Order: sequence, then C-alpha cells, then structure tokens
Amino acid sequence: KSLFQEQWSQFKLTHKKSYSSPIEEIRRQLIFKDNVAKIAEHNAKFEKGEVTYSKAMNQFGDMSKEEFLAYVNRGKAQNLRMPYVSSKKPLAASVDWRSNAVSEVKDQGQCGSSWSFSTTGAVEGQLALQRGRLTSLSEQNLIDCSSSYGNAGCDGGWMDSAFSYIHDYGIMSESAYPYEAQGDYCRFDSSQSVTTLSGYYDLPSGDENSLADAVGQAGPVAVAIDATDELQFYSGGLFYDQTCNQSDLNHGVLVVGYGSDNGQDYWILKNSWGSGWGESGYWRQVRNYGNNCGIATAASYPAL
Repeated sequence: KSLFQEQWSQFKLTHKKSYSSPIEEIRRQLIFKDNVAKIAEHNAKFEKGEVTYSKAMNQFGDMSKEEFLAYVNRGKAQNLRMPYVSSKKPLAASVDWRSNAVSEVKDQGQCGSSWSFSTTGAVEGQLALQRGRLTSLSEQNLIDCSSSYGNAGCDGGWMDSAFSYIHDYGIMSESAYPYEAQGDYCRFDSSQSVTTLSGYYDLPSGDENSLADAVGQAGPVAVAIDATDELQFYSGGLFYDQTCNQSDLNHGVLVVGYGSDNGQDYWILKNSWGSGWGESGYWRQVRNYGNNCGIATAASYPAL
C-alpha cells in the first residue's frame, strides 16, 4: 500500500466520502493526488520560511481549484443599517472571542450559504456578549426564510439582508432548526425565535482599525472576504493571500478576534468549513496588510 493510497484511504474515511460512482471516485482520487502535491509544494515553502502559514489536507482534498473557487463563488450575494461610531478608544492589543462568544465551528457543506453562517455567528456573538448567553443559531432558518430579503439560500446571500430578516422575524436555534446544507421550506416558528435584531452596523469599508475596534468593543463581526483557492488547504499559521483582492467578496465569515504575533498583526476568523479546516475551523489572517482579501470591506455586526 503506497503512502498515497493510504492518504487517499484516510481522506475518504475521515471525510465520509462515498462517491456517486466508481468513475467519480477515480476522478476525485486524481484531484486528491494533485492536491496532496500542491499542499506538499506549499508546505515545502513553509518549512523554508518562504510562507508564514502551512497547508494540510481537509475535506476539500478531492476538489480542484476550479471547484473550490466555484464553491466559494457559489455564495456571492445578488432602514436597519445604523452608522458605526468608532468607540474612539485605544485598540485592545488583542481580542479573541473563541472561548466565550462563538458557537461551535460549523460546516456549510456543499451549499453556498456562508452568508448565513456569518450571520448566525455575528448574532451568536451578540447573544453571548450582550445577553450573556450564547445560543448557536440556525443558518437553515435564514436559508429557508430570508429569500425575500435578497438571500438565495445555497446560492448566496448577504449578512445584512439576513440581519433584516431576523429583525422582521427572528432566528431559531441551530438545535431547533438544524442545518441541511440545502434550501428547504421556511419552518420558522416565532415562538421558538431565540432573538430578533433591532438593526446592524456597517463598518467603514476597508477600514481595518474600525473593524478591530468593533471586534473588541462589540464582538464578532460578520465580514465577507474574497476567498481564493489559497484558503482551500490553509491549515495553520498566519494566512495571507497574495491572490485575493478586497472587492470581489464571495465568502461570508466572522472575525472573532485579532492580535499581533511577533510584530505581525492578525485577524482571527471563524470559517464555516468545519473544524477539520484550518486551525480547528478558524484561521488567522494578516491584519493591516492592505485589508487582505477584503476582510474589512463589508464588515457588519447586528444590534440585538
């Protein structure tokens, strides 16, 4: 049994892979092989200190860069907005909401619904931090119910649009309204609404300091980034993406902290690709590095 065969076997087992057909499995095996090489190539660079972050196999191992890009692009989005007022306080050196203001890392699966996870995480952060009780919230509720707000379920949506939905209706717990990774019928039941929202704050576009201010002073902030294939196998370390821009946003996530690691400013972001991706589902990305991948381009957080 070759190393590769064992890697492939571990990949399929670990990631619960049962392909639609033998040919599909064979084609995926080859993609996986290619990905293993790309990861190894990247990690060679990492060990040489030519990159600050490592890559590792994850459940996207069997996806090509094109499929991965289609995946992150699939969820591109197609009153209640309150203006952010910057606290005007010194930026806390470092903030990390992971111990107390974040739900479990979730997995949007094969559904372009990152917007809904970004939404629930931001609301969850506010429930934790404003109400003193974190309840993991239902993305499905948002997916099934907020289409008239401009959201398109597994084909994209917008955190602010979801926040407005929550304002007009509410949001049930993840538990009460579990994630299906597919569009389904709205089964929102207001008696089970964990919370509504009074509105939300859009943070000044591209302003990483305002984002940091909000992260420290309000809590986890919903952001949309330009996810590129660089993220596909991000494993650990300070991520930076030389391939993304700040404007072509396609992926809603959650900034759950920031700090500085040996002089290098970073954001801590929560993804929705499961805990097998990145640093247990989170990643650190360069902060104050030209708003890398548009982290602070479309940042918002809700007011309960």
